[PDB]
Amino acid sequence: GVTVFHMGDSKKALQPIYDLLENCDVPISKLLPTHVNRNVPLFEQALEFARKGGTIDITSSIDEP
Amino acid sequence: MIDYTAAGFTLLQGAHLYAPEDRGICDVLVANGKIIAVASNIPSDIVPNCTVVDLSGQILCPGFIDQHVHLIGGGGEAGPTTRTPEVALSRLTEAGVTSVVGLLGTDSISRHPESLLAKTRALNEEGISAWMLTGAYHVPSRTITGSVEKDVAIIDRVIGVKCAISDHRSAAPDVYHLANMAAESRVGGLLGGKPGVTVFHMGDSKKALQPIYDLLENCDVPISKLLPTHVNRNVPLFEQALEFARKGGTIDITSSIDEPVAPAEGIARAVQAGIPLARVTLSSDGNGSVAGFETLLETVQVLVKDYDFSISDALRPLTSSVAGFLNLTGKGEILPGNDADLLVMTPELRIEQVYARGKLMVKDGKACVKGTFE
Amino acid sequence: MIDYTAAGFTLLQGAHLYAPEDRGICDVLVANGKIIAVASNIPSDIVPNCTVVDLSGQILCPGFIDQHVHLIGGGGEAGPTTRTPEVALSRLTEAGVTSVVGLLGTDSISRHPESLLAKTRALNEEGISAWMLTGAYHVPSRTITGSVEKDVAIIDRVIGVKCAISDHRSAAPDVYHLANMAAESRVGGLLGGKPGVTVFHMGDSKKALQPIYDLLENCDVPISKLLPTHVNRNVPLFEQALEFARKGGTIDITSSIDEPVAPAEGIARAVQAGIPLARVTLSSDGNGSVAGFETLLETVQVLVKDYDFSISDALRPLTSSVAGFLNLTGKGEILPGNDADLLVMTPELRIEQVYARGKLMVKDGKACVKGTFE
Amino acid sequence: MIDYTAAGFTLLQGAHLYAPEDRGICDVLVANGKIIAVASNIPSDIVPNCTVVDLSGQILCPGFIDQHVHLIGGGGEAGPTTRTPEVALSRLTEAGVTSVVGLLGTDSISRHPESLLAKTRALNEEGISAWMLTGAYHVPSRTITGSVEKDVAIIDRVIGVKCAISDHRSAAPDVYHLANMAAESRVGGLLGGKPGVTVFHMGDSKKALQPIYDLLENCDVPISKLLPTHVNRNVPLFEQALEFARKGGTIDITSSIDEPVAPAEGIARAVQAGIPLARVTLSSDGNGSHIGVAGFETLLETVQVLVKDYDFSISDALRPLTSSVAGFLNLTGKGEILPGNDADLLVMTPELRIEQVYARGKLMVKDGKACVKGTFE
Repeated sequence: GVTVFHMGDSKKALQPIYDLLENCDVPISKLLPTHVNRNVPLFEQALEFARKGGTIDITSSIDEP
Repeated sequence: MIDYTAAGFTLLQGAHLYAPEDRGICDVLVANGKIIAVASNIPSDIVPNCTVVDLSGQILCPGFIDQHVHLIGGGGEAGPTTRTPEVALSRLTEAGVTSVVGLLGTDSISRHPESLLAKTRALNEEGISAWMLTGAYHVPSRTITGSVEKDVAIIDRVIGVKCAISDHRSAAPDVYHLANMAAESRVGGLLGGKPGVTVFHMGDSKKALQPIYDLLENCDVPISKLLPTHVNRNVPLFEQALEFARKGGTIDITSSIDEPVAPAEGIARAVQAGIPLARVTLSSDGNGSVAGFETLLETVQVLVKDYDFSISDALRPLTSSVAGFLNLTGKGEILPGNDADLLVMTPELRIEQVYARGKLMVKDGKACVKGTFE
Repeated sequence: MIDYTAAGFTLLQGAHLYAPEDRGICDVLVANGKIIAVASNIPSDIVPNCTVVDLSGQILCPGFIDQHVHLIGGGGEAGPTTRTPEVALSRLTEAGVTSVVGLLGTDSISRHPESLLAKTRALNEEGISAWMLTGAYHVPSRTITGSVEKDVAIIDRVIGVKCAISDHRSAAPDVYHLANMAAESRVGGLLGGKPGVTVFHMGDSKKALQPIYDLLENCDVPISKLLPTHVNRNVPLFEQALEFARKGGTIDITSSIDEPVAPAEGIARAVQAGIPLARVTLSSDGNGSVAGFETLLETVQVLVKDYDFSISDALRPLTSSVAGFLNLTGKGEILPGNDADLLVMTPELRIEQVYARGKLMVKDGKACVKGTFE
Repeated sequence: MIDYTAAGFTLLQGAHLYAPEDRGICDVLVANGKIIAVASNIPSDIVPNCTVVDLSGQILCPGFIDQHVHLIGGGGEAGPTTRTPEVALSRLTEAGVTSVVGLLGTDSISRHPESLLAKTRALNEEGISAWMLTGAYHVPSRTITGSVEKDVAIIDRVIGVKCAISDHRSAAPDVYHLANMAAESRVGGLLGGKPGVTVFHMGDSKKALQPIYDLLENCDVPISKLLPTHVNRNVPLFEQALEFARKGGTIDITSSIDEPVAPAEGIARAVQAGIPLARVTLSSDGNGSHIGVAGFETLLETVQVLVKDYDFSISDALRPLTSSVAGFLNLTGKGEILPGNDADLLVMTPELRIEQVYARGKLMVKDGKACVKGTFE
């Protein structure tokens, strides 16, 4: 019963997710952001997310940045 | 014969010169405390009474510039017994420090700017280069002349103001008082030809750099003036400091903190993050806590040893980077015109000799010039 | 023979000692105002000139520490006629108070900190232990030296600052002024080896503790420094105080208020709420209103009688809890080293004798040592 | 067994006591930093865990009270480089000093009253007893609370005020600002239970003590509250100093100055002039001012020379450093080794060289070397 988010390049990065956690009680262990390594600040935030309990998903098909 | 020793001519020859940018085996001619020549193989007789010194097989780099030292003492956070003593000249010159920026910490009741100013001037007379930051953790700042802007402006040794945020020992400053403070430091600096920076002592609050960002909104002080320190005190905050450095700001890492982010580990992660070393400096926060200055040279060594930084790149956060942030004209770099602040090291980076404005401070790794009462 | 009475040796033997933690029939050897021994059955000749006293069948516990007393007087909220008089030494020692924290209330125009400081010192000379809080309901605070931080720091008897919020007699303080005030008290405390607390007089506003929460956001002062009082003045507020105590903060209940939440009823509800008694203290707000100190001993009695608290647990909010909150080293607990502040009670908890720093204050339930002009 | 170590019982026995009054082979029982018994032959078992220390063949006397020490440092008269460092605990104790009064000097621009206070308290927590004089050379006085009267009244460790007169580094005060200054220290002293004394730094002006006599003419501060210092810095000032003591004043000689009147010679000339030793104090002027920072040795060296080259009794040589000082500054429980007083005693040899030092019951000097030191020494 997980939710997998396709991360884009918007500056807001993981913001939509944190807002969600504020607006309901879905455990953070069910949200999965993907393509986290598609841009540095999103990957930075990705690390912070994992720190709060989330599990991040990196995609091998992307080599930079 | 005629007497030319007034010029105090000294020639440092045959050393592997790092200025910090790796040059080769270069020679450095010094006169009147100034580096008047830098070109490989200089005549040992080019100038008259020249104290020629053989540095063959040794390293020669710029002396360290430490911008975080409680010169007149600090501490006191646990009663009057915990008030640390003032800093000894030899202590600095032995750690390879030739230029230093004094400041006050938490205690601004038994520690006053007039004393720091005095200690700063006493240091300059004794041989090294010293400046000071006005204020303390406290905001609004307890100044010398009545306003931060006036201090930075007319007190010759003040280059900016200090303060403390996101800490449990602050004065609980609000964005306006904070912004105003920085603006005064900035304006003052222009009027005094000072960098006019604002150094923020970082605490362990969750808020971290939020006040520094909040400040950017409410004023127009260039981000190149806001310097946070102790960013390596907690990882969550360090991470933000990096993001802050990625935006054009500079970050100061204290070599007196070894966890959760060690000094080297700090300078290292920044590079990996893709931050020009230009925006990264290393401070000791010496005589704080009682903190020492050994960790400055140790952070260089470990950087070249444990991590894979080069001698030149390792030195930067302790020289040119610092010099370029405070606009300390003529320092942190070995070129004709700049000050003869030099460090003779072994290939293993162990300070042997130290030169400050021409004068010899450390002879056999032990200062041979000391403060009046050491 | 040789003279040893200089040591003023006194031995309290055969009493049911509560320190407050229920020990058995323990003996307590006192010397030079200090408890130098606590172990059942001590020799009546162990030390030379020893005033041996038979307390068989009596209770022995630490004297009360009352942290809310308008020592030099208070009131005045209805003209100059309503200005209450200063506190009498015998009044305190008879209610079983051996350590007290003075403070000012609403009137800070005809009542000054210099006077309180003076009264505090006069009390210490007379036999008991006294400290004081700087400021008053008014914010920013009217201090002695110019700043709260400086007062708490260098005035030897100031342990923190007071103020008033969510009340119709405040100065309508805003979060910044409030936060700054507490931060100064906190920093000052560290510099002076004082608890550096901030005691908030609670009013009957709907806002209740909201300002104290608002403060936590805007600064980093530990929640262990914010002490609200009179939390039992209205139920809605009391409920919040409990939630506040559940978060690590301490709450002060005034024994001078009997509704809607009586003192005992207050200390009781806290336990039910699951709050370690450690975070609960009981103050009198004596000489306020004219309030008296009888209600302190009455809150203990009623707690052991009407409610089902034990003698030991009942005493805590009036001793160890208080002592541990202000860090009053050597008080609120009977152990070797601590001060000989003692209370001899009947099994029914009716103070018979009182000892303050060794000296005997109350003999037959009536003080035998009084202030200079009683 | 029951634990009585809290009392910190200690039995100093066998020594030849000087309290400073010549006693004989007397004993001294300490408990909780206080002297609780003084009498010959005290039984070693008299109290529980009593740390009995045999001072057989030793001299036991009261600890030194140094009322002129630049605790936070001084100097600076030849530039910021000449600013001396803070005094180290051990430097004092090893000199016999158990009680000290701090003051400021020429420099009150880079030296502050709040710094002297904090330090004065560091030393207190570290084991000895320290007090301080508000103000400095400069008059009016740069103070803590805004008024000299207020400092001497409400700041616990302040016991009076300092100032300089007849010196080329003075602030050039007039009899008015000088008299008002001494009056406030007097009143404030009364209010706070402090000596409320005024200590004058004597210079080399020919006028010598003139400013003082003028003050007595312009107000009613008792002459027993005025204390001229460095009186032995030039002969005619020392001459006048003697006349001053004759009219009731108490003079203060500084051991750190050897000419043109030595410390020992000064205390001796005083006696010869008929001044009671009670009105003669000796201070060190420690840590003020190669350029060299002044030390605390000359103090003991005065007691020694007094007994060895002048005929003063051991008991008499001690007075101007013990009973005399405590008396002038109303230092309760000090300068006297009698029951009730504090355990500030020094253990010496019959040659008057310190061996042990006790401050409020703790051992500061175990073998002529400090076993207790400042937190960063």
